[PDB]
Order: sequence, then structure tokens, then C-alpha cells
Amino acid sequence: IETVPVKLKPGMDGPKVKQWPLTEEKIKALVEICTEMEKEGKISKIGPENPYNTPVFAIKKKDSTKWRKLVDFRELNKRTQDFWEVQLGIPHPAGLKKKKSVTVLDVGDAYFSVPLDEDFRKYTAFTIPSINNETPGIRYQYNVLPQGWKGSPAIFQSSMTKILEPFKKQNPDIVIYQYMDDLYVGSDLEIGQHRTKIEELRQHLLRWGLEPPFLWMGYELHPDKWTVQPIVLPEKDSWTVNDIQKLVGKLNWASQIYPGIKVRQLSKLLRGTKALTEVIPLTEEAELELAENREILKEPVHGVYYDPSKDLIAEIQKQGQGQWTYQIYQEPFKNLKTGKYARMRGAHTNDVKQLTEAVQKITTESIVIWGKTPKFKLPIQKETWETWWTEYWQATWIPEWEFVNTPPLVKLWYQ
Amino acid sequence: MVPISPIETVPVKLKPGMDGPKVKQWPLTEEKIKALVEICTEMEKEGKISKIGPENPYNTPVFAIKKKDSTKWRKLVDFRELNKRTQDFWEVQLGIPHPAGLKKKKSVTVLDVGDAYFSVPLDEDFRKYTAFTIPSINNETPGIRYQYNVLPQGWKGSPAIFQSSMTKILEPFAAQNPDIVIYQYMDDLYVGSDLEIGQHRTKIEELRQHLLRWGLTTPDKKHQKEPPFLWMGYELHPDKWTVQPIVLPEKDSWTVNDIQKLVGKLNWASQIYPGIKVRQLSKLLRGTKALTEVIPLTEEAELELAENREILKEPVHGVYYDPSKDLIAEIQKQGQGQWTYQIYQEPFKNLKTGKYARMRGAHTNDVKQLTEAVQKITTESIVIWGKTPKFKLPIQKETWETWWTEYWQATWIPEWEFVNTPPLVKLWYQLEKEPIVGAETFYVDGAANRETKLGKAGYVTNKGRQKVVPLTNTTNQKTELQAIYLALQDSGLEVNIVTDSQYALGIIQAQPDKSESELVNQIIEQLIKKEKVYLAWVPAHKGIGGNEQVDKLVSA
Ligand SMILES: Cc1cc(/C=C/C#N)cc(C)c1Nc1ccnc(Nc2ccc(C#N)cc2)n1
Ligand SMILES: [Mg+2]
Repeated sequence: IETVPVKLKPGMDGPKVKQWPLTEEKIKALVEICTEMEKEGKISKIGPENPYNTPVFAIKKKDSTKWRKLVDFRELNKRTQDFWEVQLGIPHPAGLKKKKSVTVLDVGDAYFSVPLDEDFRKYTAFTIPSINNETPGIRYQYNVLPQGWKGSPAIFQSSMTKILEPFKKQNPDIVIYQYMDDLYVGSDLEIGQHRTKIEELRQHLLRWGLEPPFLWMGYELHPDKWTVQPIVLPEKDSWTVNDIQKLVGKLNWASQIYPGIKVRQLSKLLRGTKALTEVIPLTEEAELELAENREILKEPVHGVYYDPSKDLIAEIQKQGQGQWTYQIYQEPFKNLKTGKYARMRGAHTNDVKQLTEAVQKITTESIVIWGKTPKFKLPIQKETWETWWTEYWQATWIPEWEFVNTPPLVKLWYQ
Repeated sequence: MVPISPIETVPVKLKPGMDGPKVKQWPLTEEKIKALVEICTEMEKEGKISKIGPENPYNTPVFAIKKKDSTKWRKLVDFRELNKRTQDFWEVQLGIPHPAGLKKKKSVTVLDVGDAYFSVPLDEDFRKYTAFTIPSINNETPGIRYQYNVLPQGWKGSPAIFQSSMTKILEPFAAQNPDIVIYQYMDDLYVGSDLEIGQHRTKIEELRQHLLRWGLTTPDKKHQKEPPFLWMGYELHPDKWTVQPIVLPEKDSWTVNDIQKLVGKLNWASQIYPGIKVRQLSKLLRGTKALTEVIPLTEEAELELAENREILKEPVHGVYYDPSKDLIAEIQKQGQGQWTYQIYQEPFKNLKTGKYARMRGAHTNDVKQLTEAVQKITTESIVIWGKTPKFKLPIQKETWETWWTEYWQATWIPEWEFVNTPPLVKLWYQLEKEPIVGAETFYVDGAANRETKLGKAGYVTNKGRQKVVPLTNTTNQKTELQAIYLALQDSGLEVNIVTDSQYALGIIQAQPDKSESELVNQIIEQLIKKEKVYLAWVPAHKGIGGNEQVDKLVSA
């Protein structure tokens, strides 16, 4: 009912980001959404004395018939003061990643109930463009906490803890974590009981609401069963020269991650100048070294620790046939998580859709495990990514990314 | 009198921590002063400026400029200092419509709104910053001091505030009359419709009535300007559009600056004249920016110019957009990294044309370039029409499938069809995924001394074939490519090559079909002649047989 004062970081102006081209259907959708939001008092038209801008577009979330407005506040979030007036932080719950079921709820509509500090509103300016710029873009700013802004969950937090005080003491074994517009709710119940408690939770916020357009949805994760990818070596009865070269290459790479890896005896099987397809019998110094390397590879990497003050970096490789591998790390060769996907849905002829779904799944895992999003190194040309990713985006947050233009040799080793 | 709605003012601020201008007034001739006093008396009578006392400490210089070939003087207030200190505004013409996205209109009327152009009120709190002084005759009295009450021409905020004010006025008229379009440009309103001219002229009268609600009067004697409109370098007609006439000069000698003017005109022309090329003419501006230097024209640039003259021989027009029909985009390869395209809805009636040039890069191939051209056309089409066109591309469906399935990056192009118009984009080589049985295996290596720049490149094979070549003025990276080249040159149609060069592998895995490096180009030419090539990488200095042997041979 009263506004929390909000400022930008010192020596920092508001965002001035250029609105990217939107399709006709997204424009029409945003015109409808914003006409209603303006009637409901959530946004107001602004004049030319406001020079700021943040891009906007629209998405259709997973399994839906209704457009959702998505504001790309990445720049405003970088420029907004850090929030530890009341809380130095919400220390991330390490139990969330261990629950058998986690449901993700879009609770962003609750934020529209808190007014935004009148002096900060100007910095939330955005524009609905028109096709071919034939009419002036429609300019608005927020009067209430916007979805996607990092200040919104911070300012609403006191509210949110009060709404879920009942549900929490009634269900003390449920982990509830909030990230931006999402609520993550983890239980160890059977999925039918889980679905019930989720709907129980929905009722608390419908009741407090007295309508939220996307609260009824549920994105179900099972982090319980999230798989990793240790380094594994082939088990073969016949080794060609080429097989042993690939093995020595892979072990040389692994020795940067695992100190005690040796290739000397395996290398000695090469020595001659042999045909690549010739079969080489393994000597015993070689078989022993190989067995020793196998056992080293069953242990964890030494000195791997998560530092909350450092960025998480995510790298992705296209493996072919709808398969993608990825690694999350902060220091090179100190992977915090590795993984592999293949079930990229509805995209068997579209690489970029598959990559976009991978980015979203990796970001979701990152949020569950550490409570923040990684910076992506994407195997794609910037112009191709920037043209298409918004067509396949279904998440209400957006991570940061850069582009890999030189092919990594190490793709072979994660295959 | 009839009450008129006031136009709400836009609140305006100086940039943080800045004060208003305090600029000294230049002395003026007795003649100019008398002209400025009369000019300002009229302006004051109309309410555009007001006299102020000596309280106000701000000042902006005023000038009197003679209209060429007349006794009439003109008043110029130089707002350069106030503009540096005034806040930034939202500029709404951060994008002009492209004619190819416009819709055909039966009628377009122009209405003069100059009398609102100079009648939008200035924020009362900001007016003091606009103070200026007419100097007194002989400097024997205080100068006459005025400030602005309305948007001053030449002030940084006037175009944005005028446009936003006119837009707000027009918004309900446009909303309740969706069978017309309205466009504001300088001090004119352009109203188009498909209505029978009777209904059309009714709407125009209704628009004039609507404007009177704010006391904005429009001249009766209908506007001078009629279709065709000269606008932003185009000609707009009711049912077609073109660029304003492009005439390429004849010259015996071309300076840097003429070449820049020529390329600018060609670029402008390329949006409707198909096939325009500028590569060879742009190559002559490489590096140099000595704007009066004369440059000889290569035979290449002479040929490009000749081709362009033929393209520009007779006028070409575009049609307007029909939203009821699909958009089609067709692309052709032109050579030397140059691509050209046409966008149309009916065959032989282009909406617009254009071109795309290869990005500066060490290595490239046609498929990557076609892909980038497609993304650029896609984005331009979203801007202009709000949708992606269907593509007609000179690449077989099997070629694309092979490319995207095996390329190390994610890549995608939207819905498209093969069009069989040479030259076709093809894959010139594809490396094997597995070693080749029965093919000779070449273990290659090179090394160079960084001090002497002397090196060696060579290979050894499983058949005992061997070669080492001594090299001068070379580097480790060049000798590693040279070794791969020697193995390609000396092998049969199928070959296994083993290298430890991460550098060479990075290049070959990028699949270039053309390079700035002539050594890479020679490797590509050898790859094209093979039937099967398997390229295998091993780590250096690990006692890998064959690799260690030729490492010793070449690093000696
Ligand atoms: C951008 C624009 C510039 C001018 C004019 C600027 C001038 N100076 C005039 C108008 C009316 C417009 N706005 C639109 C919007 C949609 N379709 C059209 N079609 C259209 C416009 C002009 C002609 C002409 N004849 C024909 C069709 N114009
Ligand atoms: Mg070597």
C-alpha cells in the first residue's frame, strides 16, 4: 500500500535498450494485453520526456492458448541497486534439488498488487512498436511491481511470506523457493498427493487475490533423478590404431581435470607408422595403465567448490541426432554439473529450437541447484540466435549469453 | 468565443547538475537590431514570446540573417548551448516507414498544420532557460529581454514534443476512423484512404473539425503538394513507389569522394533496382580516407560500374504491400561474397529488392553466407511487414540437410523451397566420420624456428612414403597447414591424415570453401579433388607413432 524507495546503482542512468522487431501477431497480442493492464491501472502512457526503454515481447508458455507479456529487464536488473535492506539474501535452500517432485508456479501476477515507487517508474518504460513504424510506438511505464524485474520479488517478499505462513506450518516438509516470477515447490509425496498440495497452495493465493491468468499451470520437475556424465572410456576387445589415438586424446584431455592420468604405456602401442584401421593388441603395461586410468575416473574431481560470488558459466555442444551435452562451471576443468539431453521435443528438424529448449532446461537446473542463472556460451552465430530464440522461449526469465565461433575440439570427449 | 481544449505541456528538465545557458550576445548592426525588434514585437503580440525583467540570469544569442535576394531579415536564436544542457527525449522517428510496407491508397490529401507547429506551449518552469536579448541601439540602454512561451525552432526538445502532442490529438480520430491512415511529417498531415473521393473528403472535413477542438486552424486553399510525393529520397505514388532519380556521372578521373558518392547512390538504388553490385567499387576505398585522392579504377571496378549503368538505364518501380497475400523472398548468389534478393507477392512485381555482402572474415563458405543473408532478410521483413517471407533459395534440399545435420553449430533457416537458378550453393567437400579401410595413412607435421623463420613440413605413411620440405619465412601454424597440403597432394583419391595441429583442425572443422590464406585455398582445392578424406587429430609430444617420427624429421 506504501512504496519502498528504490534507486539505481551510483553513477548509472536508466536503460536505453532498442526495441527489437516484433511480428504482427505479437504486436496485436501486446496491444490487447496492455490495453487491459492500462484500464486496471498497472501501466500508464508516458510522454517524450521519458527517454528510457526496455524491450518487450510475448510468449506462449508451455501448453497454453494465451499470450504472456515478457519484458526483457536484463539491463534494468543490472543497473538496479542491490537489495539487502531487510535481507542480506534468501540463503538458497540446498534441499530443493533433493526432492522427488518440484512444481514451478507462475506467481508473477501477485506483484501487480504492490505500487512501484513513483520516482523509479520512469525506468520501466517500454514501447509497443508498430509494423513498418507507420504509427508512433505506444509508450508505457509501470505503476506497480513489474514481472521480470529483480526488485519485484525483493519488495514483495514480506507480503509473500505472510500469504504462505499457513501452508508452511501445515506442511513443514515442503520446500518453497521463489526465483523472479516463479515459485518452486518441492515434495517427497507421491505425484497425486503432490498435485493436491500444489492445488492446495494455489488456493491460498486465489484467496489472498480476493484473476491470475497463468497461476493454474504447473511445470513438474523430478530433480531426484537428474543425471550427470562422468568421464567413461571404451571397453573393447579389438583396438584399432585409430581407437587408441582417440583414447590417448581423450585421456590427455582428462589429465587436465584428473592429475594422475597416464598415457605413456598406451602411447607405446603407437610407435610404428601404422594404418589407422589396423588392430593393435594391448600389451600389459598398456592394459594396466588403462585400468588405473579407469579407476581414477570413478572419483570426483579434486578442489571443486561453488562460490556464490562468482558467475556460473554454461557450455553446450551439439552432438547430432537431437543430442546435446553441457557443462556448468566457474573455473575451467572444475565442473559443478555436467549433463546430456536427447528428448528435445517438437524440434527434430530445427536445431535452434532444440538449443533454445536446452538453454531453458539448463537455466532451470541452475536455479534449483544454486538459485541463479548461468551465462551461456552458445554454439551458434549471433545473427541466427538473435533472429529466432524469442520464437521458442517459454520461460519468464532470460539469462545472459555469448557466442562460440570456433569449433571446440573437446566436443569429441563429451560425446 | 468557442472554448478550446488546452494542450497539456510536457515537463522538461536540464541534464542533472547542469544549469541553463549564460552566453554573451554578439554586437549587431543598427540595421539588424531594428529588424529584430519588429520581428519580436509581432511574435510577442501573437504570444510566442514574453518580455522579462533583469532577474533572469540566462541568455542565448540571437542573430539576424538576410534572406538571400530580399530586403527581409530573419531571426535566428542559436540554441546550441541550451541543447547541450537539455535532457534527452524519446525520439519517435527512430525509424521511418519503408515504402514497400505501405498499402496502396486511392486518395492521399495533405493538410498544413504549420500554425500548430509554432503554437505548442513550453513547460512554464523551463521557459526561463530560453531567455535571449536584443542589443540596444548604440548600447546606451539595457537590451530588450524575452523568453519563449512556445516550442522554439532549433531547440532540442521541439520536434519530439511537437510530434507527441500532435499524436495525442490525432489518436482518437484515427481510432474511430480505421478506414484511413494519418502520417505527420514536418508541419504536414497526410491522410490516405480507399474511400470514394466523396467519403474521403468528408473525413478530411471531419478531421479539420476535430483539430479545431484545440484551436488548430488549417488553411482552406487546398495544399500545393499532390501525388507523387518526394519524401525521404523516394517517390510515393498512389499505387507504386520508387527511389528518386539515380544518375551516375561520367568522369575521366574519380576521387575518393566521388567514389563514396557513387557507392552511396548505388546502395540507395539497390532497394528497388535488382542486381546492383558495389564490391569492386568499395574495394577502392580500402583503408584510405584522403578524401581528395584520385584512385585508378581497376578493370574489375570498371566492369561493375558498366553493369550498374545497364541496370539503371530505365526507371523501375515497386508495388505496395497486400496483407492478404504471402510474401516471397528470392535470393541469388552474385560472386565475391555478394548476394542479391527480391521480395514479391505476385510474380514479376517486386515490393522491394536488396543486397547482402559477405562479412569480413579469415575463412567462409557459401552456405554460411546464404544463411546470414536469410537471417538479414527475415529481420528486415519483420520490420517492414511483421512476418517472415517464404524463401526461394539456390540450394538443393539434400545439400541443406547434409549441412545442418553435420555442422558443429546449431543452424536453421525458415520455410523455403529450392529454386533451380545457377549458380547453386553446394557442399564442395565433406570429411569422413570414420577412418577409411585400405586408404594410405599420412602422419603429417611441421615446425618453424620463430627467430630464423625457417621451418620444415612433411609426412610419413604406413607404406613407407615420406616427404620433408624445407621452408623459409614461415611460422609453426603455416608449416602445419603446409604438411596437410603435402599429404593431400601426394595421396590417392582416398586418404587418412593424422595431424596434431589444433589450429589446422579448427580451420578445417569450420568447413571453408574460400580463404584469405592462399595456403588454405590450396588445401580446399585438394580436398575437392578427393573421393574420401578422414582427418584425425592426436596430441603432440606424446610419443604417438608416426607422429613422433615426423615431428623429429621436421623440428630438426
Ligand atoms: C508513411 C506515410 C507517408 C506519407 C507521405 C509522405 C510525403 N511526403 C503519407 C502517408 C499516408 C504515410 N502513411 C501510410 C501508411 C500506410 N499506407 C500508406 N500508403 C500510401 C502512402 C502514400 C501514397 C502516395 N501516393 C500511397 C500509398 N501510407
Ligand atoms: Mg610437433
